[PDB]
Amino acid sequence: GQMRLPSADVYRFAEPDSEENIIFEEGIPIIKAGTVIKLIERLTYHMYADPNFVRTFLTTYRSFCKPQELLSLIIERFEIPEPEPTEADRIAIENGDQPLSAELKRFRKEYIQPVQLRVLNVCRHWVEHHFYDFERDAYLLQRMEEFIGTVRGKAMKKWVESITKIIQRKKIANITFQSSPPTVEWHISRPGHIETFDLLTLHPIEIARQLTLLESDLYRAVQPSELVGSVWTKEDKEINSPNLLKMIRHTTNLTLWFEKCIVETENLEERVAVVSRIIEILQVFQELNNFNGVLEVVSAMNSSPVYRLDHTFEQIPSRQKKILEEAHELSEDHYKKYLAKLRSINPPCVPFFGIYLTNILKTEEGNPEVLKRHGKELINFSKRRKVAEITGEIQQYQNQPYCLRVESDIKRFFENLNPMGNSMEKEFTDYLFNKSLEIEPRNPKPLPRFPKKYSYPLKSPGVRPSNPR
Amino acid sequence: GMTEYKLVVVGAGGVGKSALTIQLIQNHFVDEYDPTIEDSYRKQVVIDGETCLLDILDTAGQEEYSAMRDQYMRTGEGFLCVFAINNTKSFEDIHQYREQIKRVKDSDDVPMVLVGNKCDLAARTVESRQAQDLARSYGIPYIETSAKTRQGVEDAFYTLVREIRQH
Amino acid sequence: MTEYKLVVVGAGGVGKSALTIQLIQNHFVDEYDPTIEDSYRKQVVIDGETCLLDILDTAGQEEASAMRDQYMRTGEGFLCVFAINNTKSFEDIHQYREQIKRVKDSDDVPMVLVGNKCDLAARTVESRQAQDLARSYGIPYIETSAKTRQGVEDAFYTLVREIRQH
Ligand SMILES: Nc1nc2c(ncn2[C@@H]2O[C@H](COP(=O)(O)OP(=O)(O)NP(=O)(O)O)[C@@H](O)[C@H]2O)c(=O)[nH]1
Ligand SMILES: NS(=O)(=O)c1ccc(Oc2ccccc2)cc1
Ligand SMILES: [Mg+2]
Ligand code: NA
Repeated sequence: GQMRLPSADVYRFAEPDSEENIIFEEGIPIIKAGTVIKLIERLTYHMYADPNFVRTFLTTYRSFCKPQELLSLIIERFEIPEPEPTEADRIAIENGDQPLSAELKRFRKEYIQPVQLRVLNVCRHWVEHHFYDFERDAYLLQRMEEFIGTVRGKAMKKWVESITKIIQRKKIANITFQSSPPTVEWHISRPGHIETFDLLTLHPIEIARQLTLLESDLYRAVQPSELVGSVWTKEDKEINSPNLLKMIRHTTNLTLWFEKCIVETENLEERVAVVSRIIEILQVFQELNNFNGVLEVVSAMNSSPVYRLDHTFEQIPSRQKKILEEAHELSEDHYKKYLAKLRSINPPCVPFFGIYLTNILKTEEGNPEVLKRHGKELINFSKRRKVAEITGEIQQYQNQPYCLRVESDIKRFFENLNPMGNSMEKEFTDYLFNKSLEIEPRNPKPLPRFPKKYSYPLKSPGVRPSNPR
Repeated sequence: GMTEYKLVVVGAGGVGKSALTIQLIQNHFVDEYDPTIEDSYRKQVVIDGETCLLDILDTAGQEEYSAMRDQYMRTGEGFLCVFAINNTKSFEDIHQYREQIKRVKDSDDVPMVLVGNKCDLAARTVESRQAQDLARSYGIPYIETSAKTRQGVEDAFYTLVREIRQH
Repeated sequence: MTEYKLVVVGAGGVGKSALTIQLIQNHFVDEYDPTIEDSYRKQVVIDGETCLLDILDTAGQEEASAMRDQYMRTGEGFLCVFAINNTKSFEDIHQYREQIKRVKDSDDVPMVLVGNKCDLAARTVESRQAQDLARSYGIPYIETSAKTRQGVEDAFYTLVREIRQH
C-alpha cells in the first residue's frame, strides 16, 4: 500500500489533492493552477522531479510569493515528522527485542529523504542561479545560511556542507575550444592606429566579428530578473533591467551609425561604396548567426532616411540586393522565417531579443494571475510556465561562446560609438532625414552632384577570410 | 478572396497598450493568451456586412528599439495611435508618432485612429475633451477603450478599417 | 527539431557534471559540488540534422541511490560514466546498466560507456578492460576529458546517434 503520511494538522503538505487546491493540465503531471502550498509540495515531491519545474518556479515565483515567505515555506516542507512505532514494533519492544521498524525505515527512505533532498536542490538552484534575491536582501541570506548550516544528520550532510561552501563562494564572486580562432583581419587601418578606424578603413570581416563578440556578450549578460514582471517597460526599468537596456541601446546606436554613415556620404559613388560595405558586413553577420547584427543592418536600410535613396539602391550590385532582400524576408510575416532559421542553425548565435520581449509582455498581460475555483483563488501556474519557457529559450542560446579573438582597439571603437552626439533623438533623426533630402531631393527637384570626401581607396577587400601560414 | 488589412498599433510603452489587441484577438470570453501561437494576431471579422481578415502588428515591449520603428510602421495600411488616459506623457507623444507615420508612409493622409486606453483605476489625467480636440485637429476619429472590460476595443479596430475603406 | 532526452549516470565524483558543463558552456568546473539533479538544454546540428538535447545530470552519491527509477523511466539514452583512475567507479557501472535495463524493461537501451579523466596520467582502469565490458553490452566506449574537451562531443553525439537509430 501507499505510505501513510503525517497528519495534515501538524504538517500542511499532507493535505489531499483536490480541485480546491490543485488543478492539472490534460509521465509526470503538469500543473495548471494551485495554492502556494500545493506548488511547493509538487516542487519537492517524493515520487519524482520535473527537472524543469525548479527552474520555472525559481524564475517566476515572485509574482505570487515573497522571497522571505518562500524560504519559510521550504523550511516548513523540510521539517517532516517521523511516524510513531507500529503495533509490531510495540510488541517487540515489550519483549525486550529490537523493533524491525519497517514502516519507519520505508517512510525515511521513500518520503523524508527524497523530499528533503529536493528541498535542498531548490536551495542549491536558488543560490546558484537566482542569487539576486540574496544580494537584495541581506537578511534573507542570513536566514538561508542559518537553515543550511544547522541541518543535522548524515543522509544530507554531503549536500549541506557543499551548499554552505557554494553560498560563501557566491558572496565574494574561462573558456576552452578545440580549434584556434581565425586570424584577425586588417584593411586600411593598421593595428594600433585607432584614430583612422572607420566603416571603410577597418576590414569588413573584422567589423562583423568584433561587433558579434560585443553583441554576444551583451546578449549573454541579460538575466531573467530583468524580464519577469515586464520590468523593462516599467518606471524603474533602469534599475531592474540595466543589461537588457544596454544591449538594446547598443543595437539602436549601431543602426543609427549605419544610417549616419550613409546619408553623410553626399557623393553618390562614395555612398554606393558605403552601402555595399554595410551589406558585406551583413553577409558576415549571417555567416556568424548574429541575427541581432543582421537586423541592425536591415533596420538601417529600411529607415526613412535610407529607404528613399532610389539612386543609391539602383547602383547596388544585384547579388547584394538579393542578400539584403533575403535578410529582410526573415522579418516578414511576424518573423516567420527568422524563427525557423534560429531553430535550425548550429550555435553560437546572437538572437534578436525583441521578439522575446513582446512574447513575455503579452503572456503576462494576457493571462490572469489567479484562477477562481470552488470559491478559492488558485495561482495560475500555467501563465508562469509560459513565461519561463521563453526565459529558458533565451538562456539556452546564452551558453555557447564564439571562437573569435577580441581586438581590444576595435572593440573600444565600437563601444564608444556615439552617432547622436549630444543631440536629442528627434533632433538627430530629423537631421538624418534632412540630409537624405539634400543628397537625393524629392522629384521633380534635380539630383545634385557632390564632392568626394574619402581620400583612401573605396574598393572592398571582400568578406572571404585569408589565411597565411 | 477576402481583403486583408495590415494594421499597426503604436504608442508609449509601460501603460497597457498591449491589452487592445489581446482583447480583440482573444477568445473574447476566456481570459487567456499565447502570443507565440502562429496567428495570435490574425482575426477574420465582418465589418458593415463585408468579411475581411485583420493582421495586427503590435510590437509592445520593443519600444526601446527606436530605430526599428520606421521598418515596422511601413508594413501598415492603417494605424492605431494609443495613449493611456492616466499618463499625460503618452498623450503628448502622439504628435510625434503621427508625424513619423506620415514620413514613413510618405503621405499627409494615412488612415489612423486616436485611442485613449484606460489601463487601470489610477486617476485619469487626460480628459476626453482634450483628446477629442487633438483628434479633430488631425482629422481622425477618437475611440476610448477599457483594458479590462473590452469596451471600445471592437470600435477602435472597426473604425480604423472604415478609415482605410473610405480613404 | 527532434528532441532527445539524455541522462548522465555514474558514481560520485567521476565527472558527470564537468562533462555536461564542458559540453554546454565550454567551461571546465574545478570544484566538486555533488549534484542532486540538474538539467540542461542544447540546440546542436548533428549529422546535418538540428536537434534539441535535454540533458539530465544525476546524483552519483550513494545517499541518493533510492531516487533513480524516476529519471530512468523518462530518459531515452544514457551516458554511463566512470573515471579511469577510479576502479570502484568502473565496478559500479554494471549496477547502473542493470538498473536501467530493469526499469525500462528492455535489453536494448541506447547507451555509451564513458571513461572520463583521460587527461590524468595515473590510470587504474585499462582501456581494454572497459572495451571488453562495452562489447558485452553492445555499446561503444569513449574516453573523455572534461578538462581538455577530448572526446566530449564524441560521447554525447554518439549517444544521440544511438537514440536516432533505435
Ligand atoms: N582532471 C580531471 N578532473 C576532472 C575531470 N572531470 C571532472 N574532474 C574533477 O573531478 C571532480 C568531480 O567532478 P564532478 O563533475 O563534480 O563529478 P560528478 O560525477 O558530477 N559528482 P556527483 O555524482 O557527486 O554529482 C571535480 O573536482 C572536477 O573538477 C576530468 O576530465 N579531468
Ligand atoms: N526591404 S529591403 O530590406 O529589401 C530594402 C530594399 C531596398 C532598400 O532601399 C535601399 C537600400 C540600400 C540603400 C538605399 C536604398 C532598403 C531596404
Ligand atoms: Mg555532479
Ligand atoms: Na499623467
